[PDB]
Amino acid sequence: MTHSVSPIGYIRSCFMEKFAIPRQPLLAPAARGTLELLPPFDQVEALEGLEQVSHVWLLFLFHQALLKVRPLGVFATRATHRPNGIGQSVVRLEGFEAGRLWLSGIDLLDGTPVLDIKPYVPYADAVADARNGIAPPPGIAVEWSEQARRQAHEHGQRLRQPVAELIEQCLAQDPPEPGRRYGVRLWDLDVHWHYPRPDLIRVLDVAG
Amino acid sequence: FELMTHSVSPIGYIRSCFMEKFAIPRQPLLAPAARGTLELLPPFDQVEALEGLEQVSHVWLLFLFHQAPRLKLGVFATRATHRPNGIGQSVVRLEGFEAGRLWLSGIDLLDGTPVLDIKPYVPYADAVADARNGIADAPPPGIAVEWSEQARRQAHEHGQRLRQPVAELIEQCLAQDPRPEPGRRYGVRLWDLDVHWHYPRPDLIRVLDVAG
Ligand SMILES: Nc1ncnc2c1ncn2[C@@H]1O[C@H](CSCC[C@H](N)C(=O)O)[C@@H](O)[C@H]1O
Ligand SMILES: Nc1ncnc2c1ncn2[C@@H]1O[C@H](CSCC[C@H](N)C(=O)O)[C@@H](O)[C@H]1O
Repeated sequence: MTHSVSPIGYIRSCFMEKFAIPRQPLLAPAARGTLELLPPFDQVEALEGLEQVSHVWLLFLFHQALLKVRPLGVFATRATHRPNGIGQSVVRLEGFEAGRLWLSGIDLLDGTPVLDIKPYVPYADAVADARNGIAPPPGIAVEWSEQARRQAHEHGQRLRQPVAELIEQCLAQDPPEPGRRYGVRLWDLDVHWHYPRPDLIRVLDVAG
Repeated sequence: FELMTHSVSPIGYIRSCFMEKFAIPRQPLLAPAARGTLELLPPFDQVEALEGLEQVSHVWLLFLFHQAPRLKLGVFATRATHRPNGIGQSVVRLEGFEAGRLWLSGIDLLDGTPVLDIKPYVPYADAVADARNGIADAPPPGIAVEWSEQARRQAHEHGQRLRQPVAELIEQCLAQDPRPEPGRRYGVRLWDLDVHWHYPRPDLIRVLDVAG
């Protein structure tokens, strides 16, 4: 049996690469994006009622995932290389209009094709008795060079995004060598940082 | 300007107590007797693909609504079964597994459901404590259930024959109130059984008969 699916829309995302995408995205509220809905579902009628829903599940295609074991069985993990290649994420819904959802705390790559939107239903989706021994790091302290703080603010005004907060929230989640400069792309920016101490990240510069 | 298309195929099929949509409990995880298996098709029937699930109590299943608009109120504000791309998402309790079989508890899946994916439930990522949903179906309040001596005898006899908790499943689905009328007869199919009941009072279900 084969079943054909097609995207209802595509993600526009802060994240351009898989590296600094936080392992706990709901602790990164500055990780924002939009879901641009495709012409059939771009009518506000398809969204009515979501004004009373804070979080939504997105089923999507791992389009940048280019598999039965993972060095752990594939079905015991959330690996991106898996049969049928469908991902599942719960993100916070900040608002919506005809043909667009505003999202926060996302873990989705830019351009991600979305297959479905489901409202998060707490009594059904939040399993209090759930345990998982296979499944997080506490988080590293983040410090700013004075130059980078000014640059994050300027680009935050230009992009109308919480750039400084996003940089801090992704670096704090431990995306190892002293002296070496590291980098990541966020929106249209290149962010550089280093490890002055093994337990401290310092943001060097924000360019774009 | 052309629509992207992606082909998916089942990794396996669900074998389920439930044969019809009626009386499937609204809160399936409070119905541990709602049991079923996922029969995995090759090459996904190898024990290697399951290693580690011994440490995971609950799993997500992505599946096809194989038993078949935007108005439903909006389709994306609901968990309706008729939806674009026709993919369902349920979290079930994982009781155990072997090569090519998962034992599931608290399912809400129809028999024969084609499953597309298995994901481990990850509490820090999947359990949103601050989540709110006003448009959701409120969890069922609960109705009282009483048994005819005949129906309880048959339910336990069929429970031994089927080697399933038939009586427990009956009680757990009826206690969540499938939904009036007083002289009308209602039923639900469980495995190969037909269970019959009625409402002697508006707040009381009486199980009448179990046939099969
Ligand atoms: N469109 C995409 N294609 C491939 N990988 C993606 C992707 N979008 C996000 N990812 C990856 O998904 C990784 C975390 S897991 C995200 C998938 C989903 N949360 C699930 O549990 O199924 C992210 O860190 C990122 O590396
Ligand atoms: N295989 C199937 N095909 C069509 N409907 C199904 C089905 N399996 C279960 N259902 C229906 O799905 C209802 C549960 S709600 C929808 C399924 C899933 N929990 C989700 O949230 O996406 C069941 O009570 C039954 O009415």
